[PDB]
Amino acid sequence: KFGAISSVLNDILSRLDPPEAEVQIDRLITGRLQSLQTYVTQQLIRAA
Amino acid sequence: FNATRFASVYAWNRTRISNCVADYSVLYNFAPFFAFKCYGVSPTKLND
Ligand SMILES: *[C@@H]1O[C@H](CO)[C@@H](O)[C@H](O)[C@H]1NC(C)=O
Repeated sequence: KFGAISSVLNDILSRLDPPEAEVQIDRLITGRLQSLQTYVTQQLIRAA
Repeated sequence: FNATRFASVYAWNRTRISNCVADYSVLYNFAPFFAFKCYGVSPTKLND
């Protein structure tokens, strides 16, 4: 969840008002991108 | 909603709603709403 109300985007889009949904949406994006960055960095080290 | 002896706050009445189909239009038209602050879900899309 990374601190949001739920981990399913389809669930959190039909359970909140659009002006407030963005706050919970803009946590999944950052968690996913940090996970992706960690993955790519370890992959670069392994490739070296 | 059409009760006559809503219990006091010190001993709040609790009812269980299950095995039915919910259409909150009756809830809308059976009260001159003064405060409808819904938190976990948007009141607009409440019937799906
Ligand atoms: C039920 O609702 C109607 C419409 O507001 C009202 O006239 C009636 O008194 C209510 N019945 C009870 C038992 O409160």
